[PDB]
Amino acid sequence: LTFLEYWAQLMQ
Amino acid sequence: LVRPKPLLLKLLKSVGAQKDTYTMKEVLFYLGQYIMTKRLYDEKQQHIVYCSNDLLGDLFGVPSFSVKEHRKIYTMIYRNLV
Repeated sequence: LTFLEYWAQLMQ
Repeated sequence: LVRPKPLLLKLLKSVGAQKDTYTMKEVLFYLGQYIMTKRLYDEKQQHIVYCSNDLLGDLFGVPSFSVKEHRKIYTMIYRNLV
């Protein structure tokens, strides 16, 4: 995954 | 909801944030933008964030972290909130 996809996982 | 302490507030302001109080989701949005725009993430394993010698390392107190450590990242953030 890309950074922003990992960060989304962190935010959700 | 939350009020960043001054160093975190400075980081959020560098990517455009102007307010004193934010939701957590907005803090997280701006922090992801800070990481992205300063190219702090590893280009091959993109959950790795390098922060030693960036303000973010000072804020968190770590030289690197993984985005997958969700509870650790929440904790580090909240140590920078009132």
